[PDB]
Amino acid sequence: ALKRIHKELNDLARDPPAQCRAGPVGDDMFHWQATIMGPNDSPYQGGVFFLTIHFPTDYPFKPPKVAFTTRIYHPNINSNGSIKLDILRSQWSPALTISKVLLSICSLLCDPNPDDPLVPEIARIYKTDREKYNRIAREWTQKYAM
Amino acid sequence: SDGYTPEPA
Amino acid sequence: SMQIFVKTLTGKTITLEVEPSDTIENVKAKIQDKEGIPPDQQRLIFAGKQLEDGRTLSDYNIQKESTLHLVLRLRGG
Amino acid sequence: QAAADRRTVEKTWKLMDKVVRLCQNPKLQLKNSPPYILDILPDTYQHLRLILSKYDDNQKLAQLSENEYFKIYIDSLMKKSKRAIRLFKEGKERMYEEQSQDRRNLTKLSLIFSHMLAEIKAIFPNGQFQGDNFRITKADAAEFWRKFFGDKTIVPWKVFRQCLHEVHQISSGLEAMALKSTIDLTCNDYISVFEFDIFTRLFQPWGSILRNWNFLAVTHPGYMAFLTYDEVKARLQKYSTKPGSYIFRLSCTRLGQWAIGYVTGDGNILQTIPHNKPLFQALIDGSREGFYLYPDGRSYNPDLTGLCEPTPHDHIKVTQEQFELYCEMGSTFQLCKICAENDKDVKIEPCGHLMCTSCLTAWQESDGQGCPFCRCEIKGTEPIIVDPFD
Ligand SMILES: [Ca+2]
Ligand SMILES: [Zn+2]
Ligand SMILES: [Zn+2]
Repeated sequence: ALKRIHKELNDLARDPPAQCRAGPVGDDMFHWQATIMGPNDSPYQGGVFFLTIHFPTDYPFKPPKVAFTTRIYHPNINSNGSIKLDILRSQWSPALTISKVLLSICSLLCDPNPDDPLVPEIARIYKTDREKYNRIAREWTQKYAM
Repeated sequence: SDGYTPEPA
Repeated sequence: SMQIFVKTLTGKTITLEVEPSDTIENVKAKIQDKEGIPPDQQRLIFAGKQLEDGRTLSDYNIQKESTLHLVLRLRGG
Repeated sequence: QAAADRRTVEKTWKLMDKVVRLCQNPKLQLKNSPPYILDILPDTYQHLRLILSKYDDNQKLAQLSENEYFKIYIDSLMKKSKRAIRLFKEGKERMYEEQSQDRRNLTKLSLIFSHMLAEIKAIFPNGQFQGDNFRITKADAAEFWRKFFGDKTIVPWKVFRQCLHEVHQISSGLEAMALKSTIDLTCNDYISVFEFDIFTRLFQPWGSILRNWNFLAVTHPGYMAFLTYDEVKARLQKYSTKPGSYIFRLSCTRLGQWAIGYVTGDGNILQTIPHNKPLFQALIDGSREGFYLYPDGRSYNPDLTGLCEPTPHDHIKVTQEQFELYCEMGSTFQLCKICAENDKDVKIEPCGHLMCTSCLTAWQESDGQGCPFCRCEIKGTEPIIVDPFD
């Protein structure tokens, strides 16, 4: 795992992504912290969202363990910061680097799945009253992520 | 199970 | 007529000859021809957002030498 | 031959439901193992319903009914169903004796139905026709099909025989008939691109395919034609007293792959699949470690050593263009981009993507599936050597 994680870290330094940033916490290469910028023209714009990342010992053959530490209003992300997303479990692929995973998570923000939700209450609002969903997501973005 | 076991080694 | 770039799965950058009228489907078909990944496994990302199949590069304001980011097909749950 | 309109398809639904009724007779006491007729036919019905649902309007249905593969499929399904019904009628109370010839014929029919279901799912994935986009696993076999048949999904045996003979000589009419029974899995006198894929996976490398097939299937007493998991266990039961007794055959649930059944020390029957690994090497290693010693209980075990010179892994030459590209990234083309440690030494088929064997093995060992880069099914691999541009 180490050689793989080091190359990811080196590639990030060489070619820094714009939508996200990630790096190790101290000396532990298996514990990273990341930020994702809230996409423009969305209820999350202006927002900066932090995530905690743990690479398992058998990375990259098992997915990184990724969770938000910033609060975010979303059908597939709960108040624990837990993210229910298929590439983080059954649809994982060894080819996915942490940067691609973070971009993937970012694209999930404006493409939720309300039909199979982690947070039913938020899903219901999303499907029935979108203006309200947008309103509350903005309020949370202003309050917790800025 | 499918009834298939690992290759004998 | 113009060119754009795509950041493939392994971080490799490829160049695509396109034009503003091209649909995202067309772009994914061009990516398939170079990288050998089927369109339905492609998820293209620009400005933190997924690009959907029916729209065009023009509809997303993608201009000359913009960089699209390729990840794998995903679904929230 | 007849146009497969909605009426013709529904007629097959009736015949199939009758076969299912006949097989739901308690006296048969069918085992719930693949191939299981009581799974296969209702699942075949469901997939045909799915296909009809995707071809909804009049124009699409007329298009569907004129699809060459689909016309043949529907006609075969009709014939095999009537054959099954005929089997019970003339078979009478013999259907209730497992050992009878009539039951063996039902087991054969079940295998055929199972092979047909797997075929229609590959050709009509999600009920939409993709026969002209099917991807043959082995590159050289893929090229043969494209040269002679283009993007056809299915061809008459006689046509297929002629084209194959042009590249790989068929020695006699008798060899041609034996070859037909091996490749014609659905038993309809046609060769589909799906059957061609299975045959060429099983008997690779393509360069000596007919030689491989002769050594593995024709002259090898271990080879069992159209046997099921249960039939293998039953057949080998005669040799429980002789450990090392082994037979092999086409796997029913993993088409294109071999299943080897053997008698262990002491006395139990086990079946294994060398996943996408050449059978020749598996039989060689199995014999060396004293596992596969007596093919079909026979005293002499054939030596397959060097009966397959590996046409040495075709080198891939890192172009100057690529070198400069991976250089601008502080990396190399040759490097495996999964582990970032070893170099690429395996090519995944049919997608063609490259990685190292260690990572591929690790991926599949961790219950991972499909190519890491494109998610396409890993139907085969080829060892390769990437020559550094440096
Ligand atoms: Ca056939
Ligand atoms: Zn590797
Ligand atoms: Zn691939």
